[PDB]
Amino acid sequence: HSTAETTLDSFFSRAGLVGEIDLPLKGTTNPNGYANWDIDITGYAQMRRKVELFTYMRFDAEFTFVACTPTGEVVPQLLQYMFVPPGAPKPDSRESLAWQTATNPSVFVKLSDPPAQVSVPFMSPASAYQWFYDGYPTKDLEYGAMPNNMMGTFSVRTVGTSKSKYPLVVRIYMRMKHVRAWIPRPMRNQNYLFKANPNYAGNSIKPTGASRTAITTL
Amino acid sequence: HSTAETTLDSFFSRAGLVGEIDLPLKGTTNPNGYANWDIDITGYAQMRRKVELFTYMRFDAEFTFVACTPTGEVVPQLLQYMFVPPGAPKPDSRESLAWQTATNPSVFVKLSDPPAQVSVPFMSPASAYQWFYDGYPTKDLEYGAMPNNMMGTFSVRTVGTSKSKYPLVVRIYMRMKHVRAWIPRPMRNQNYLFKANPNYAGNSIKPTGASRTAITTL
Amino acid sequence: VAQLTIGNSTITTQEAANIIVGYGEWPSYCSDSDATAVDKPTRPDVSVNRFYTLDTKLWEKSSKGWYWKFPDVLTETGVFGQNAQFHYLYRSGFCIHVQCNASKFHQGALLVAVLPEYVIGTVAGGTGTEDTHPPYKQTQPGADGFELQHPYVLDAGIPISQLTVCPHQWINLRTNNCATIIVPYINALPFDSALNHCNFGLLVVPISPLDYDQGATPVIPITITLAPMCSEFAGLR
Amino acid sequence: GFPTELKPGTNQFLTTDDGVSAPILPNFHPTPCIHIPGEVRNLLELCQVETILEVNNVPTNATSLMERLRFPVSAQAGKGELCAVFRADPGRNGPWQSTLLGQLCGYYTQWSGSLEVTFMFTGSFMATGKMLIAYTPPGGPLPKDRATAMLGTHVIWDFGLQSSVTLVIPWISNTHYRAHARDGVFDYYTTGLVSIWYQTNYVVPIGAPNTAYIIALAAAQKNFTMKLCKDASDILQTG
Amino acid sequence: GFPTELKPGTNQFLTTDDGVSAPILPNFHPTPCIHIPGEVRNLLELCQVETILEVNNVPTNATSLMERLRFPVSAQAGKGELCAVFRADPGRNGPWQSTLLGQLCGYYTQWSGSLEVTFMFTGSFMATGKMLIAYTPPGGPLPKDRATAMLGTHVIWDFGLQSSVTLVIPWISNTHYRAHARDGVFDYYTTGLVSIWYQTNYVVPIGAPNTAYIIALAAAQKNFTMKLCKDASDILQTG
Amino acid sequence: GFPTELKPGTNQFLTTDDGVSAPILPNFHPTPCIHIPGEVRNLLELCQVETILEVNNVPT
Repeated sequence: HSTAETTLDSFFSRAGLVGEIDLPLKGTTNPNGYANWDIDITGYAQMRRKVELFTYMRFDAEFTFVACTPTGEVVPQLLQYMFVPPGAPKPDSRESLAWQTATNPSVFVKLSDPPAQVSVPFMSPASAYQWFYDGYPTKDLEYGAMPNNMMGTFSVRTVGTSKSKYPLVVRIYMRMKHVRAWIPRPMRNQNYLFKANPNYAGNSIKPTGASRTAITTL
Repeated sequence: HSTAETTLDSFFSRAGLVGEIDLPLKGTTNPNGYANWDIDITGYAQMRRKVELFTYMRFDAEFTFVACTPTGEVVPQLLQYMFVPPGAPKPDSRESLAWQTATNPSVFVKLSDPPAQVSVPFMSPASAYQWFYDGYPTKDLEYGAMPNNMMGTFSVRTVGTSKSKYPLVVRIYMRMKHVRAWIPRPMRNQNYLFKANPNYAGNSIKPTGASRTAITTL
Repeated sequence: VAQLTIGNSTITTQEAANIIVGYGEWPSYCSDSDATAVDKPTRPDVSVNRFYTLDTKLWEKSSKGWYWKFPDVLTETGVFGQNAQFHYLYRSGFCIHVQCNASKFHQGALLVAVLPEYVIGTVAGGTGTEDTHPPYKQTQPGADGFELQHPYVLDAGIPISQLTVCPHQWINLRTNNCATIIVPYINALPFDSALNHCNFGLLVVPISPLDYDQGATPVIPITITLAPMCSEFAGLR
Repeated sequence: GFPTELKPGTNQFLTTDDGVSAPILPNFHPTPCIHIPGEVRNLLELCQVETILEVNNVPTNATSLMERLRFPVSAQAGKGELCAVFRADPGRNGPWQSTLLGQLCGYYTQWSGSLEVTFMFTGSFMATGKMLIAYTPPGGPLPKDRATAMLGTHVIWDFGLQSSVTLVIPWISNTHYRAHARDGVFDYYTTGLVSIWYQTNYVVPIGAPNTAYIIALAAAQKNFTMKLCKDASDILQTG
Repeated sequence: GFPTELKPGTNQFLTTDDGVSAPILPNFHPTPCIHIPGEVRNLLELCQVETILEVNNVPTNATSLMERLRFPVSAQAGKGELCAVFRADPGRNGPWQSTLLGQLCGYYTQWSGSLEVTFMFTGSFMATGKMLIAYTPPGGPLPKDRATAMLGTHVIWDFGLQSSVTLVIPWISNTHYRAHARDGVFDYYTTGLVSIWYQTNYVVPIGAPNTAYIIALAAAQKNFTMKLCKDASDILQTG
Repeated sequence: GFPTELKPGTNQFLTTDDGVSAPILPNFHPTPCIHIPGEVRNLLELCQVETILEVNNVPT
């Protein structure tokens, strides 16, 4: 008799992994013991098609950070997770003064200390993050680019002047809280090709679902 | 003058060990540093005959997780205990995307962090988990199979891309809370032969209890 | 004495011994705000709810006991075996009546009880190393019933010395012949397949062996008359 | 200070625990929620919307895909012939996968409620005839012919009088648990059956096409419900 | 923040501590509790139910096991002969192990209350006679004969008048602690004694069996109680 | 969650601290306190009782 499971907030909560940062010792991958992750909620595979059910949404997001070594081991290393709100400048080097700007919130936590956890608000200047945009921001390479959907950047790094002594892996989960949505639209039935556009594969156009032999044989 | 000890909830609480997972380094046993344990409450020996006093029951179950090395030692290893509700798909490999599905609750806890503890509800779609079924699910190998009694699966694994550095042992306790029961029936007097059926040993049919010489000598 | 009639079925019985209403509940119906308020579950009154009198089993010294499965005993028989098959869901109650016709010179005792979800566990090969699932003739024995082979464990690894924990009534030959029970629909669900699931099973075992001197009729005709109570069906096929 | 005792569970990070966490930007006043048309609150709102049922889910050739959307009826079908058939299976593959309802069902594990399939005759307006659309409840076998189907829940549709007709599917429940391959799936077994027969032939005067198509739309009644989120999809975000 | 001081006990996991823990599925609405007949709430409900007492707990041969359930009385027993005897020991081995009461007692350590044993004459209806069923309180030694038993709590049962007779066992208490072998067991010592004598011989006319059986059922009164759960069993779940 | 700051003294086990601890047997109903004669409540009761003074505490 109850229908609470089918509510938007219900449908969307749950922390899902949307990001993973590798900070190896020896590597081609993030060689400066630091990393920048502009916040993308498409990181959770499943997510892209789910949200694209609507045109406009709004929400807050609680992020939780899980860090360890590749073997999934814990170590005595300190860390600085920094959030550079949209508009602020991302650190270009392991010593960019951006690490020290007070207006870039930063939370320091030892790897041993349980996961750090913070809530980020509805950034967007528009009244809602909107998934589709039928225009260009004042044949062009800027079609469907709704700009005002930036959530920020998350700069991660070992604390200290010198390189960290260990190989590290940060994972970023994200629970979506207080979700409101508008204008529903046809569920993506075609495979996704790019992060920006609905561009599909005009060759491999597949029927929405399974097929059969005759409209009389079940 | 009090009779609270003989109530169902009293009779059944207490966390009892119902499961133990081995994640050795060198082994034939769970070679991929991960394991799947469909939730069975018969794991606590004593339990099978106790519950089988009734035909229908209902309850919630608080699980607590105790993990360490075989010598009963503690180590700096992180862990992912995942719960795949019935219906969801169990991980087939140490990298099955099932590990990342948000709809599969997961709780991360360091071995050092005291036991993780969570409550799971009355899953069953039927109004009650029922121990006996006199039929077949729509001589057959499907007799007495009451399906809708699935509590889920618990997938355990070391966190991280690589094999864990240590030999690990997880123990799963389970307290049964909010227990309600119906239709009582004759206490099992014959030894149990299989998990599924009441099949007994037709050769070794034993008198319910001790015997004596004459019905006149005590 | 006095005879009762439900339709075309007229059985001759005693005034009113002590009936046993299983678990104190009366086989009632299922109200409108249930899981299928669209496909109104038609409640058979006419002939569907009348007296069925089964092939009288004969008691002997050597009898082990007997058991029938429900609603299996009738899904074969009559105009209820018509609805039980060509209908998708079912919920019913049962006025079961068991009688013995024996002289004041035979002696015995029958325990008559009803057991929900009576799952028959076979012997399992003997030594215990064969996972044999009872046949279909043992799992659902029709209206001819079936003879326990191991009455002591009720062919299910459970002491019968404890079966009295179910609705039961005794049939001591020196005190009574008739024994009656009223069963309310029992299952973890409001409705259920009347073919794939036997909600319960009627058990009637001789606890004190039948005996008599030479000359007295060697068998006691046990007549089982039973009838559906506030029975309900849903979804014709 | 004040006396405490940390209980087991301390320090665990539950992906589902929904407590509160410290705000990153405490002073920040996020731009106001204005009024936007068509706000969706509960997904079941969408399950009650009609979406085309690809009953004719047979053509797969790339540029015939627009045909799964509508099946046809023609003069060439003798009285009593089976025109089409499908089951009351919103979740499981086939025709229902095209309906929006079916698509939502995939993010949930259990469900139940009454369905509603409406048919649309889009042929010439000069056409007439009758169709017999019968529902054979779960368990019941597809009627052998038009006659035996005529004895069970059915509807004679005279697309000569009304261009549209709606049928209600009383009930469907995907709750019986199956542990087949090694992957435990919650499947129907409640495959109700909708058969469609030519009660009469397709009568059309001269000058009118001898073939009309019919579109079948589907939605779930208001007594519908879903339980247990189960994120699943073949289409995920690509690298 | 707010000042605290963690006290000893912090971080311990007590198998008995019954606090609350975080729900794994916070949104999940578990399917509703409907009405099921015969709901049991407290186990003592079951202790008041009669179950057959295997007084004749002597035959062990596989297919005679149905005999422990009923002992017999016959013409061949002279007046005064001892028909049977057992103790008021619900927990300890023997006859009581078959009763459901006895079986429950095994999941508890201490207990006490009044018992009630009812006898049933299932012989020919043409039989008559008298039995003397006497109770020799804890400590009292089995009466030497029918006469000395006739001086203590007893009941002359004329299975010629009434087919059934019920005896109440005033009191039994399993609370005296014994540390024997090396295993400390809480045992009776309150072994009350129920003796049964042929007050008269078994009188039956021609044509009636010279042997009847009697069934003895047992249950505990309402003043019964149990204390201290003690899971114990020979039958556990096999590999 | 709710903000805290553990203060010094945390984790210490004082033989005299008389706080409460978790019950080992939560369901257990200990057998009732009946009336027993001569109950002593405060030891000073006993200090007011006369006892023989071994004034002649010399023979050993």
